[PDB]
Amino acid sequence: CTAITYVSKDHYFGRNFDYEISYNEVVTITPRNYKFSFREVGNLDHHFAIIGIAAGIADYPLYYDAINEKGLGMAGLNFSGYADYKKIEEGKENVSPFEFIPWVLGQCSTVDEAKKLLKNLNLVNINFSDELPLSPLHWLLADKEQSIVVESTKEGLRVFDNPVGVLTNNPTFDYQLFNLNNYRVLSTRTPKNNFSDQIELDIYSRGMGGIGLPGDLSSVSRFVKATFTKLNSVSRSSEYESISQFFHILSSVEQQKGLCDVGDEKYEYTIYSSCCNLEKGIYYYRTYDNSQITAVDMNKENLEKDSLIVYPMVETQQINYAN
Amino acid sequence: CTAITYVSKDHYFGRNFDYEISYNEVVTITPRNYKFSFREVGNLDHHFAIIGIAAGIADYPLYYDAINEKGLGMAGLNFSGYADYKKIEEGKENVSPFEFIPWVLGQCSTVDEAKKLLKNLNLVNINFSDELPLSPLHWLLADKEQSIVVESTKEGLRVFDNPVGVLTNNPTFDYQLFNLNNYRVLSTRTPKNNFSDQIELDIYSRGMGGIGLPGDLSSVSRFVKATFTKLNSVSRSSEYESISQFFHILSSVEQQKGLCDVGDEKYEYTIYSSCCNLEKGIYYYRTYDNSQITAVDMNKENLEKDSLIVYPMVETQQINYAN
Amino acid sequence: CTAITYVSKDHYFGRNFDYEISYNEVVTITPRNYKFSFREVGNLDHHFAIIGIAAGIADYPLYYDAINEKGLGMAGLNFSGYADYKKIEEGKENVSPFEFIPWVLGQCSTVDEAKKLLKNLNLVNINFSDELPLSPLHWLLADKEQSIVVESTKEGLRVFDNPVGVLTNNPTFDYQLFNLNNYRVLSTRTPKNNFSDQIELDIYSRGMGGIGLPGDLSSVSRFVKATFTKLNSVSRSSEYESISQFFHILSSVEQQKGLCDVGDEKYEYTIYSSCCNLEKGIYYYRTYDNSQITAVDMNKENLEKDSLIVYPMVETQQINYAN
Amino acid sequence: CTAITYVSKDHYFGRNFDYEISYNEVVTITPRNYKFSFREVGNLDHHFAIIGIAAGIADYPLYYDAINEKGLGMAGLNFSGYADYKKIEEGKENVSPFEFIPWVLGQCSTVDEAKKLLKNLNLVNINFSDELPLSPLHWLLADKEQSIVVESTKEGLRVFDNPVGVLTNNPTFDYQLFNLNNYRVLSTRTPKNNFSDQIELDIYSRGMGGIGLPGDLSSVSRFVKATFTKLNSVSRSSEYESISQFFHILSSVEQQKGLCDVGDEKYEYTIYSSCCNLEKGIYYYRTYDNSQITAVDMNKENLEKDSLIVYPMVETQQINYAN
Repeated sequence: CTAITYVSKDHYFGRNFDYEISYNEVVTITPRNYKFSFREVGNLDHHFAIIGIAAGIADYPLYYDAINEKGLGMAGLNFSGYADYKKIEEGKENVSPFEFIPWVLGQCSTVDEAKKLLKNLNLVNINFSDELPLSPLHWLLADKEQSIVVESTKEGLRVFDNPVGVLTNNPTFDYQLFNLNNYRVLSTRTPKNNFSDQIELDIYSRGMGGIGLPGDLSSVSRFVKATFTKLNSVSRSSEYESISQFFHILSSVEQQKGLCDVGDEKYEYTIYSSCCNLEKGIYYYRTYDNSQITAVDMNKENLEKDSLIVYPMVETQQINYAN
Repeated sequence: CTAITYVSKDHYFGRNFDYEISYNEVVTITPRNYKFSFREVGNLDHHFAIIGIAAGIADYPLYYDAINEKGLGMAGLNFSGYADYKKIEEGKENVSPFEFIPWVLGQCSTVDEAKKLLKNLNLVNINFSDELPLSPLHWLLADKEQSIVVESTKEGLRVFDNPVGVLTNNPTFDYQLFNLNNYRVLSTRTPKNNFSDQIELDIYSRGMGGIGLPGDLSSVSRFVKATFTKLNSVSRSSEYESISQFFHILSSVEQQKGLCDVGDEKYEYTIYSSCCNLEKGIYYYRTYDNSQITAVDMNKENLEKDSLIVYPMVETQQINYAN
Repeated sequence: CTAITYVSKDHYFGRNFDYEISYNEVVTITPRNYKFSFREVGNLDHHFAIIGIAAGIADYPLYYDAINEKGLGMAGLNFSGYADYKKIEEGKENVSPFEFIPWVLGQCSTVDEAKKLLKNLNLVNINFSDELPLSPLHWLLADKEQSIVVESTKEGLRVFDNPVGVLTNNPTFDYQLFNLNNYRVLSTRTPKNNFSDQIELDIYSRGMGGIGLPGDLSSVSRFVKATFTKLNSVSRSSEYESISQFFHILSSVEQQKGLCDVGDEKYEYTIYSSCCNLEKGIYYYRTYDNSQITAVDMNKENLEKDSLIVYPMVETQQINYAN
Repeated sequence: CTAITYVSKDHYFGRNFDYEISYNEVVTITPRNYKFSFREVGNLDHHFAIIGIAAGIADYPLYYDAINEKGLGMAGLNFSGYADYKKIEEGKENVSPFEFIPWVLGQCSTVDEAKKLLKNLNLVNINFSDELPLSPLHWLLADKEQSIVVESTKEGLRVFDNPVGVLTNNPTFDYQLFNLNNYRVLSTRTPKNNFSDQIELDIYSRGMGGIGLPGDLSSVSRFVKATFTKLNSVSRSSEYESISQFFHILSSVEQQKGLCDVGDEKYEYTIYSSCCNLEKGIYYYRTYDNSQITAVDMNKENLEKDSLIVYPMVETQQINYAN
């Protein structure tokens, strides 16, 4: 999994969802008056509207990622073997990971508001049902000003400021940030010959400033490549050019089918990529077998409704036959 | 630039066209009776029909890459500082690099036929009575059985069998193949802990078998990454799943705008990606700011015409607004 | 700096001391009745004898590394920006870093004993003198059974089991161990072609299993290279062969003069390398300009003395002129 | 195998000899009137004196490397699968690879003189005996002005100017030089943060400018590391400081025993390292288990003799017991 933020006049938030198999992912808009019931904290009968992509092997919006109508986004990413969820703890806001995106996005308009809410959070090991046990996750949250990372591990709950607006999978975020220090010399420009002033070395290709950038599909390597690609990206400050660049950033760390054999005949691959415009409440996505970008605009729905609005994803290639 | 072949059930051929600017690329179908005139070899008044992307700035089809109606494809890729074109030589077939795609694809139905035609080729330093735009190039050719690489350098003309169906930019192809030896251990599966049997090392991420794969945008790194990605790709044999995988393979080595700063506020980036179905005569492409796949089928045109059939490329983002 | 352990029938402990300036280093044997006075904990009037290399100032043994007569070793290595020393704390054993090697090695015969002593250590920010402020350091300790690492940072005092018997400089030891996970595939044997079963890749050199091993002189890269080299070393279980292999392991991560420019035309380089036999109480060393190994055997001295026994180091190249 | 040149005030030439076993290497001085008999070219009854290390399995001086009394040096390095020796060719100087060092060093005082002699060379496939078939080799030659590389492959005989004064094993020398282009950015100084101006990246270690330098024991990685370590080396002009730096350079690419398992409980490892002073006719060496430098000075022998002067190598550890 890879989640990023990117700004090009509007603030975009989105992710590659990387997994072995596709479980009826759908675009779900949760309107303001869809009541959220929580297992161990108070209910939210009226809250901010949310749009995201959800699993939807249930009626409840089981989001993988989403944004709300105020421009706060949140994404859960795989954190296998590092995630640690806790016993109910008296005096904390005991929230299950499956409730966590609704809990935050329902009531917070900004990352700063989320940080205050996270001060008393305890992420509890309460399954949605015995049918649907918890995934091991960590989270990226982002608004139009900043992003943070939330990690609940055996050591406890940590909330990090994210200076690069990227998250992937394991290990913990402090390690991910640290490892970037090893890549300081990488450049978008022609590297100087520091190797020796006594010999001529030839620039036989463009792009040589990036040599050392890792290209494998592992978590830490994707973190470095996404970060370098994100921070050095350029694009016009127009919607279509901006989201194009965003999906190019996510493409740079997508996982092609066949390359990550997880055993059986199974491969981890990038099932979908999303790009959310935080200002405009638009969720864009592409899927592995549909390269055309599809847009769902939360503001075209009636956000005072009580009922989930669910759209299927376009998963087959939409080709322009030009003749 | 990156060109590849990939077989599912059909045989596909195509490329990333990487450059600093998009300037009037078009899809040009050259019908059978559009006369090809050549400066130093005999004319081809009647020939195989061809479909490709060309530089729209000439009245003649100046192809970057193309396929013919018999399933033979050819692509010219940048080879700056390596390409060497020659004086007219008595007894050779003297063909300019700008004539070379029409020369081959006009009259050859297979790669084996092209090898025979290439036996007395001399690639000559001509554009008639002026000095030289002539781009420094080398070529990938491919049919439904095989691919080869054609390089004219200061050492002479070499035609290589291509065991991996990939080409990029500099250096020479024997070096590109040789360099693959350094990557033999890379795997799609979980790597064994060979480092030491005395310590426990954790598989904290999927994809770790690929560690060592280079992820910078230089020519040799893109050759390695495209090759590893192509050879380990998997897809269903359906047209749509096949071309999807094809464009994924090309995406793995695309150049995102901003990452290769060539000076003057310019960047080398992937202006378009093509995928051609050799069996069906269909040219598919995506452009940097249009993620939707566009298809142009040569067999829908009148191939007995005398005149070029030219389609502009769709270069603005084609979004499916689903609500 | 790099410190290691290595076993080849005897248990060896030692280090490269890497720095831009020598502080007049000597071999110092501290006998059993040289009284150790401590600033904030009880004195050790009678203790285990110790041999090591110390900064040559003739009033207290300021050890860089040392071993005692019971086979326990300890080394201080640079930890700049990471080391944090503390205020005096009531209820702790408040020991200055300059006292720390005498404190441990004076009274502990094993690493397990040192772990018990460290349980209530607080490493306090008390200078030897105003003329010689504390260095930022961390420590490796090793006996004939195991090794540990001791790190006092802004988060607190941590004592790690060291499963590889290696330490270098920054960052913290948990990151150093974790990073080894990225190197699991590295092998001393011929790597298999996992890259693709469809092409032939040639083993054109020996040693190709190690591709990926980093060769720069930075802390993390030396940690990885030293660890791989140490764990995969072989040697006869005879003294001369064993210590030869030891010095080969240290040579693999030594810093050549000219390669680490630290600014004022000063260079960080490996001033000396040591190898101590824990069973025999022998301190062997080589120096940057003296490749011959020199041996100082603590057991040849009178260990009941009151006074430091100091040997100057052999620093000039000792050549065998054979004709 | 690795051979280098290095200049301080004197010009030095030497090599690591890397192989699976040590069997009777000796230092052999060939005096001026030891007759060299050649299989297919004229004899050299009187020639320059030569000192080097040879295989001590024949009466004939089978040199691995050597220098002559005029300051020309030559080394044969393993080139397995690349070396190609030829049939006897009329009108060439047909010289066997076992004769080649004597042939050159016997009659040439400079590299320019060797280039002239090599114009008509044909390296022929004539074994020393059927018991001892030819090794696949290539050669480095060096005088007090320059060095060159000699490679006889299936493509023919090539003589390259060597701008870096380094050679290892496979592949061909043009590739080795080319590959150095990939390392241009490596520096002995602190690298700038070019990765992104928007984030702070910490220089947590010295020596970070070398990151990317390969540290495995394979031929191409050793070439790069040796070249970087040689060109950026510094030392005082004294003989002893000069040869120490030289042996430090060679140490940086030595092969530790255990790390290159070639099967059968055998390892490729650095059996000896040499350093020759070209001006003074002194052959210095160290062996895997003898870290002390040993020196054999050709000018202390009677160079008018007829007979080989042979010194066994010191191969057991020479320790200075200071106590």
